[PDB]
Amino acid sequence: PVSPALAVQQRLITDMSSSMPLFAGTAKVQKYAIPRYAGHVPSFPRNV
Amino acid sequence: REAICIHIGQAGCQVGNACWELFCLEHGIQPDGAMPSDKTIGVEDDAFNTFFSETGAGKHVPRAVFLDLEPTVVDEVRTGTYRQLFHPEQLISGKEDAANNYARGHYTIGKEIVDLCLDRIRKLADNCTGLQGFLVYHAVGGGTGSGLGALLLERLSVDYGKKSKLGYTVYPSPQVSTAVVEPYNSVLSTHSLLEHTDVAAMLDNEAIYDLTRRNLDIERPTYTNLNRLIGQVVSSLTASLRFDGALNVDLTEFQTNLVPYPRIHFVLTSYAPVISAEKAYHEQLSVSEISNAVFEPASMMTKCDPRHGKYMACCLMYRGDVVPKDVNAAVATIKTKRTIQFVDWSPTGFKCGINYQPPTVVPGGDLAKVQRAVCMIANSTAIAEVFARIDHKFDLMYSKRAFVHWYVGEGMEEGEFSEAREDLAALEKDYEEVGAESADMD
Amino acid sequence: REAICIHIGQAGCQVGNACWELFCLEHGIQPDGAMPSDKTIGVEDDAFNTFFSETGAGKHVPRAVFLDLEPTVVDEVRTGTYRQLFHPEQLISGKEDAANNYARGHYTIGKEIVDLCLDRIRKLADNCTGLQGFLVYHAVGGGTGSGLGALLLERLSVDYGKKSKLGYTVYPSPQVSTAVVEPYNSVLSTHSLLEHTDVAAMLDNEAIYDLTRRNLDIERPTYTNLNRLIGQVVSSLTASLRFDGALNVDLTEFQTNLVPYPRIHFVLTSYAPVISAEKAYHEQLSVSEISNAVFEPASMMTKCDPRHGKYMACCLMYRGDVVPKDVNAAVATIKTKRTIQFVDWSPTGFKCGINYQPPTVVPGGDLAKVQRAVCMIANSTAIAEVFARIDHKFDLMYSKRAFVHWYVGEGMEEGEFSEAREDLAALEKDYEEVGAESADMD
Amino acid sequence: MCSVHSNPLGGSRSRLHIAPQIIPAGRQGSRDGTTVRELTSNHYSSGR
Amino acid sequence: REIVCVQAGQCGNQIGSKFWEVISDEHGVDPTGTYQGDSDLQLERINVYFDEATGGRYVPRSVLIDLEPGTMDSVRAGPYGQIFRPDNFIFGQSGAGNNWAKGHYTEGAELIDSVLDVCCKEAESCDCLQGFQICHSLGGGTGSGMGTLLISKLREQYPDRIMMTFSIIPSPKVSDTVVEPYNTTLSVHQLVENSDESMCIDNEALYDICFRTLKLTTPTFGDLNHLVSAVVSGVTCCLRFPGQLNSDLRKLAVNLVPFPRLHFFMMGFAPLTSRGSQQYRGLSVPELTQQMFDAKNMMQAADPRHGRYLTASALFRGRMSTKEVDEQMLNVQNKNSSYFIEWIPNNIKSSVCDIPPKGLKMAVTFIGNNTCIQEMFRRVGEQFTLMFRRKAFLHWYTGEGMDEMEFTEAESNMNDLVSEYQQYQDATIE
Amino acid sequence: REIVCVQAGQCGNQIGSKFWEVISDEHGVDPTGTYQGDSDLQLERINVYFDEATGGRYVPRSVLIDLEPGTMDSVRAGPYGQIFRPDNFIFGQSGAGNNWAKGHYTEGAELIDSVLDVCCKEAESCDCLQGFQICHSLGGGTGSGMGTLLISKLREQYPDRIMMTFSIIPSPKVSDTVVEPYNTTLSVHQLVENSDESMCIDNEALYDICFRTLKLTTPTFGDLNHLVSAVVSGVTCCLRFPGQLNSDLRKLAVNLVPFPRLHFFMMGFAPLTSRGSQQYRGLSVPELTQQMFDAKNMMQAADPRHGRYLTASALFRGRMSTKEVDEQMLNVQNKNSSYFIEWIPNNIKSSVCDIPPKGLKMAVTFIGNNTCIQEMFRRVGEQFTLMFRRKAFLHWYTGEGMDEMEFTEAESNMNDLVSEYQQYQDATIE
Ligand SMILES: Nc1nc2c(ncn2[C@@H]2O[C@H](COP(=O)(O)OP(=O)(O)OP(=O)(O)O)[C@@H](O)[C@H]2O)c(=O)[nH]1
Ligand SMILES: Nc1nc2c(ncn2[C@@H]2O[C@H](COP(=O)(O)OP(=O)(O)OP(=O)(O)O)[C@@H](O)[C@H]2O)c(=O)[nH]1
Ligand SMILES: Nc1nc2c(ncn2[C@@H]2O[C@H](COP(=O)(O)OP(=O)(O)O)[C@@H](O)[C@H]2O)c(=O)[nH]1
Ligand SMILES: Nc1nc2c(ncn2[C@@H]2O[C@H](COP(=O)(O)OP(=O)(O)O)[C@@H](O)[C@H]2O)c(=O)[nH]1
Ligand SMILES: [Mg+2]
Ligand SMILES: [Mg+2]
Repeated sequence: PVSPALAVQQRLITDMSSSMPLFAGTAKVQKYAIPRYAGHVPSFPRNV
Repeated sequence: REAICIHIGQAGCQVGNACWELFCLEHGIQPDGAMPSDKTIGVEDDAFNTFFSETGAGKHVPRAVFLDLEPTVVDEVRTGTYRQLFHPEQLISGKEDAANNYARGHYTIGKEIVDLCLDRIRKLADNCTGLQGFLVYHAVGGGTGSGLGALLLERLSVDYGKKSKLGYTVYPSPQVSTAVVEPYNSVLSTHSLLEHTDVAAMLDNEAIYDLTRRNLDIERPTYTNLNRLIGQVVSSLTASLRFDGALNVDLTEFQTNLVPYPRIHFVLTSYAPVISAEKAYHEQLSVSEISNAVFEPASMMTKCDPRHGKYMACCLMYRGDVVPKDVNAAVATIKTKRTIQFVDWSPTGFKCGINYQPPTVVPGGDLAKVQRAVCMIANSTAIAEVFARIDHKFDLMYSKRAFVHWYVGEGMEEGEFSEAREDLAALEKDYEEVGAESADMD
Repeated sequence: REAICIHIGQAGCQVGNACWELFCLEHGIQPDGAMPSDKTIGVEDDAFNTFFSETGAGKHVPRAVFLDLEPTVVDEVRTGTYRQLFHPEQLISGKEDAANNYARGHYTIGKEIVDLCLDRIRKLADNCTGLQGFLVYHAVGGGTGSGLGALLLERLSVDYGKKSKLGYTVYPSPQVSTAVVEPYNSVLSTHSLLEHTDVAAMLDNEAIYDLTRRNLDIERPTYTNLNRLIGQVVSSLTASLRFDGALNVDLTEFQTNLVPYPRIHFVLTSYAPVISAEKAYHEQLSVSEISNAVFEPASMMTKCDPRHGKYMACCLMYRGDVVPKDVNAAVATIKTKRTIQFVDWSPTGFKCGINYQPPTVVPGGDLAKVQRAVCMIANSTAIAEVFARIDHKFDLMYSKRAFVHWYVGEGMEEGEFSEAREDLAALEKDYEEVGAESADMD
Repeated sequence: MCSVHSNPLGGSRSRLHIAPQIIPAGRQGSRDGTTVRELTSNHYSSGR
Repeated sequence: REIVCVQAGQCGNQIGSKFWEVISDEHGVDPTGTYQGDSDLQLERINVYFDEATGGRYVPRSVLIDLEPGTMDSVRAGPYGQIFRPDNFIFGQSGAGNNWAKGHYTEGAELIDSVLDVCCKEAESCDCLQGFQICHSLGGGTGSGMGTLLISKLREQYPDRIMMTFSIIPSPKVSDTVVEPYNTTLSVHQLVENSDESMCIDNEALYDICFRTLKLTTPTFGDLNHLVSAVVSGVTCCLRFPGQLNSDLRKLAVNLVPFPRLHFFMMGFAPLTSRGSQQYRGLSVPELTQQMFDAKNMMQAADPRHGRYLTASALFRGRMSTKEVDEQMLNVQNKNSSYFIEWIPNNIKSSVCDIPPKGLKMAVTFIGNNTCIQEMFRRVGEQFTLMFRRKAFLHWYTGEGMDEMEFTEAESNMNDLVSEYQQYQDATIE
Repeated sequence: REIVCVQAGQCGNQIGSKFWEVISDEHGVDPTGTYQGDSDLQLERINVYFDEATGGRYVPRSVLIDLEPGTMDSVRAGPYGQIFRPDNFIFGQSGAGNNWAKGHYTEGAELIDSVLDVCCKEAESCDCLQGFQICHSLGGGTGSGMGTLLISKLREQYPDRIMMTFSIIPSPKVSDTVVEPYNTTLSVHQLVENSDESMCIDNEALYDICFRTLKLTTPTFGDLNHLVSAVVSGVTCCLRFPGQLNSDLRKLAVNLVPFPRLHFFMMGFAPLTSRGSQQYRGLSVPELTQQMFDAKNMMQAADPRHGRYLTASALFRGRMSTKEVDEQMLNVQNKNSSYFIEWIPNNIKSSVCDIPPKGLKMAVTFIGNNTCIQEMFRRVGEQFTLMFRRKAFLHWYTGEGMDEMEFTEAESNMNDLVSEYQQYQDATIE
């Protein structure tokens, strides 16, 4: 049941990716910022 | 119809935030770029097109780039409230600042980042069908504003050619100062700006502080107030493109009417009904009083005194409920005054504009709501005093080459200082010669 | 209508997994070869026939062979998820690899395996009624891909004759490298491939890495991403066979339009809307924007700069919702550009194709979903720079006979190195001569 | 889930639409019912 | 006997919109184009300004040109805008820049061929063609440059017909544009060669009409453009309705112009009077004649008391005796005899038309040829000479491509026109 | 007096399907083949394009040929596809490869006997045979090569009839195929010997028709093929309906061709006008005549203003006066007299037919013989000379078997055709 909202569409393809563990510590996985972000993003689930 | 905005460095990005908040609130775009889904006015008018393009799903996106060498300000934009409005490619940030060195920005660091900026501007200009100029916001006192502003305007001027380039520029205040090396950066900036700009708008922070103290009753102003005032001025000048009116003014008409000779393009700006909410219900605000107001020295946003010079041209923008007869009576009354003088070679001294859209009220704002406003841009010989003071401060510092080793180590020849100082001296002589009154009777 | 796919070695089989995943998802065949009962059609349709054949019980099976000398990758296909899709006889595997030796694959080991492959290809070609070419996937950097690919193409070219054979080829990247002996294998492969292929498309992993870093936001790409991009390209080129459209394109017209002289058959490939899902909703994607994109070097999948050469022919494939008038306007705008140059002997430089089926979106994929796409194959003199660096690396090693004893032990005369190096020198001279302007009109 | 594509620009065979829940990106073109026989045959559009 | 109208620039298109409102109202044509009139007299000359489209409809024979569609979009959005033929709207993609040279040389020549093609298509459909009618301002950029360009092309293509212009010229007081003197001088140079008869209006005179005569509290451009549309629609009234003494544009030209350069005229319309006073005094020819010669009712800043009348014409609409007309024009000529040039034995032409404008019992429009127009041209030449000595803004025009010799030629031609007016003013017979 | 149609290649089959839609509509034939018309005028000439099959049905006298069945499968799936006789679809098993030599020499000789067998079967069934009609593109591969092969065979077998072709030719701005100049040159070489009359269309001209005149936002190949089907069905209208001045294809040829090589013509169809504008302008013979000669309404990129008319023909459909037609053609010839060749005393033929196409009150199709066609051939010859000097793609054609002497012959013949047009353009009485 995918909603037609914009943010759901933007993040649905990323959520289903087959290389999710390889994206850790990058700007894609930070849901609180637009991509190509510059600040620090944690790479451990306790910090995340 | 279309205009492209380029924001450079810290002052230009912070003023950009105020500009785009204001332009959103006047059109009605939500911070996420979507039109209100419950709004059913039906007359889906084209006025946004000057500043926005549609994706096709009905999201709005703005015609701007944000350029910086330090990450922090762009990361503030990326993490703020307007995250979804901008395309992420549009927000360009480097690794390290230009460290108050014009030389570092122009030669060493800006040279790597500049090609991304040109590729983005090309991608914007290709998605236009009646582009009629660039708006640029920067400060000439800092390193990235000086170096990237010069380099980017030079490249734009070669690639795009005849297209107009209008700059809104924050100059170093005559006694308020923020960094030691401001005179050097302002001289080196102005040398490049002379060749590569069509109109230059002059701002001084001391005037906007004085204006906020005298008219508003604010003892402790901060940058958000100044930036909101600047945004209002830019909205007033660009309103003529966006809404119906009696006397429209296209951006090429500004250049034709304001610039008599190709170097004499630096202009003063002022805004009339800057007033607080408590005062606003005690007074009527007719056309003739605000027309008299824009000529009072308490109104300017640049620290210069116009009583020490002669006007060459004035452009008066009226927006809101105004009738042409009141504009004509006001301009004729101004013309009668004895303390307002025009150069004798300019008999028809005035340009008028009349627009129906009243000024917008911003939810957190400090200005009152008013039915009419007038905004003025004017060309006057008084501006020569600002350059004379920058050049005097340069001569004091340059007598000992006080900091020059940084600039020469970071890549600049010492000769460039003397060339720029002689060019600004020649600009002073140009303002001396144009203001000469001569008798052809001979 | 029908096409047969031949997959050789490691890169070719791994790219094959992504290709057949995609072709299944586009037609709707489940991984076990059974069409679901819900995928009904109002009228009976044949589009699957290009890639699948039915046994009559309604299972689907694909027109492909997987060829390898090492078992591991084919055993991986046999034990994976797609076990039931392939016929087990189609999956042929040897005992031991060609150990990066072209000589071992061509002379020693492939000579045993080649007759089974020929029997399978014959068994496929007998179950056809309009076979119209071979698609071949291999890398020229490794031993079995070069040696067995050449030997098999030679046998196919004698047995089948005039039928067209189109190759997709992974060439050694210009500074990323994986093995020491890559130049020798690539030169010796290219010597055989020159005579026995009609068009060869060149790929470099460094370009697809750059594309996945720059356009997509992937910091750590892996081979599955590259193989999915290649699969998308192949689906775009073969879509013209499979779905309705305004301007269809059969595989023989590619050979007729792109190859001017029989040796000048190496082509560049690019794909336009490689874009992430978050970027895709901030921007419109009109015809003219993607047409302008495919000519920018940021869109290419091979590491060469076309500004250092001249185009001879371009073939532009549009799929999705596109109308011919915008394609015509776009191509005329491209023709206007000054940084795009065609040889003066090729005035009618363009071929167009237009198909109605938009590109498919794969559930685990990294590309966004988009309504239209364009794919380009183009012939350009810039490719001569790619060969020159391989030839320089060959000259560096061969001046001291750096590794030759391996090749001589597995069955090759030393003379074969000099012959191949002279053939590549002649190919360089051909690219010098074709690009010289003819101006002797007197 | 799958559906059947429409045929606005031509064609006669049915086409398969894959995963309609994902909303396509990019601008949808401007369309209208104005065709060439409506213009070259329907002169009686107004009964004045 | 059909007229083709051209509306150019912002001022011209707005005044034209008001003109077509007034004319469509007078002939009872609904904004859908349907005839809804109430007398055959309305129908029998509808052809003069309208062409007939199929099943009832009428379309107005006018071409609209502008460089940015903003004005075009505003007129199309107006209440009568739908009547105009879609193919008749011509617009570019970039502005005149308030620059005459840009409007004449760069964007002008790009569009101008399509305007002549439309004008020829419209002209060749007429069974017999009378003169053209053009509305534009002289102080603007596209108005001045393209108006005079189009006038030159139409005078080349139709030299035996009449060329008529209505033109707005800069007030000495209302400075709306800094570069007004250049555009005015170059446009008057083009007009005095090209035009057959040219009418001039000052916005200041319309303001003084509104404030003093009509006592309007808050006038707007709709009122000024209504006054202009009233005189414009009045001059042609005798072309298209019966009367006791018919008149025609060519007959007007023959009676008003003594020598071919002296063809610039003043306009007036008489029964302007506020709604409160009108109940206390009925209209009559002495009253109309008194308003008709009062300078308060004249649409130029120059005053008749500083010049002399060469010729004048009055066209009366309404049911009235010819005897009163004849004796009023004789009595006015005899009583004020020093202000009329003495070597013409009778300076006033009269004309009488049966059909007045709706809601007025009678009306007259007055056209006057007076030497006081020389003071206006002298003022424009003065402002040009002040500006030209210092090269004040010339680089824009030179960058478009104009030779400086054009400015000295145009100045010389205007100075000779002023001198010629002054010479005929002060001539004497011994 | 019955015509046999041949449709070849993708363009030809697509235009043909739409043509037979238009023709089946005009005669009221149901897609089942049953006659359902509502006037005897439809039935009494149905034989011209249809043969009658048993128990009601009518079948259209057309042969469909292509080298790959993809197009035929698309047309068979269409709404009228069932009407076509199954035995009339002839197809091979591999494509033309966009190569003229392949299409003419290798698969051509393989298929040609079965197409000729079908064409003879259709021809010998006629009681009296009129000319053949062929639709194809000249830039393609099977269309150009196999179309001209079939044309040559039919000209051998029926040399006394007329051979007429409608042909699509490469645009001046963007190519759809790289090797277009060779295929065009060889096809024009075949046509100028074999053909009696050849019609030419530029896709760029149809795009400009749609955008400027019809203002379509998103035109498609269906619209272009409808315009072509409209003109094709219009040329034959006088063959198959009554009228005040009947005309015939042979009568057209006799009046249009002054000398046997000068047989390439431009086409147009007049009452094209956008849905927004249609409320503003009624149909009349002056309006149709004015639009008919406007180069905007001509379906080729060359413009008449750069050439001269040798001859022209206009076929009018509808109830109209002969006086308006003759006097309009005289007035147009007199006013533009410099553009008509002076040693012919009257260049225009007219014809009038009583029955217009349904839903139009009147229509005209225009055929013009103008010397500006020389610019297209000159452009193609230039591109050929650039390609031929460098042997740019020649090995494909030589590998099929062509001698280069064919290429030099075709180039020389095209250059002589251009010279002949230029010589007749500048001829004089002396
Ligand atoms: N009005 C206004 N002025 C500002 C603002 N920020 C800085 N300034 C002024 O601009 C000048 C400093 O220029 P900066 O923008 O800091 O220089 P920069 O672009 O950051 O260049 P770098 O220091 O090399 O990064 C001083 O005169 C400041 O007073 C602001 O937010 N609003
Ligand atoms: N894009 C892409 N490149 C690959 C892939 N697998 C291998 N390569 C590249 O191809 C080259 C190696 O060729 P291989 O396919 O491993 O050689 P081979 O066919 O296995 O030959 P042998 O080693 O003798 O078995 C290197 O440049 C690799 O980077 C792949 O799956 N995708
Ligand atoms: N009476 C009247 N004058 C106008 C109107 N609009 C503009 N003007 C005047 O015309 C002059 C400006 O010319 P403009 O029409 O803008 O020239 P353009 O730019 O070439 O179209 C100024 O004197 C304005 O006061 C109007 O609607 N009515
Ligand atoms: N007007 C029109 N032109 C077409 C159509 N289909 C193809 N063309 C044009 O014809 C040329 C291609 O020739 P084509 O029919 O493919 O040759 P073939 O391969 O031998 O059948 C190009 O210029 C196309 O633009 C169509 O349906 N209508
Ligand atoms: Mg900073
Ligand atoms: Mg291996």
